[PDB]
Amino acid sequence: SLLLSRILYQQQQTLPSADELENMTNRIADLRLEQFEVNQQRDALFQSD
Amino acid sequence: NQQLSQRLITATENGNQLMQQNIKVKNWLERALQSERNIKEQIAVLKG
Repeated sequence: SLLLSRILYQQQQTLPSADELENMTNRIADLRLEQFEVNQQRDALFQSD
Repeated sequence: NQQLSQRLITATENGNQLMQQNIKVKNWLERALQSERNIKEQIAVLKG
């Protein structure tokens, strides 16, 4: 189908750009470290008296 | 009889002290076990 080339071009034009993805895996590790630090602080402050 | 009573009192006091120390040790050991499991889980995912 020759016109199927036009359909494929339209479909490709419809595809969103995945290059805008933010590889925030480092931010995920930072969040995990912050959560561990908060847990440690809460454990240190568990005994209020 | 008096000597036996005194020995029993001293043994009971020592047993109470030992039970208190054992309870403190058990609490610390449970805390340590939890912390060690948590550290193992973290190091399983906290590489680099």
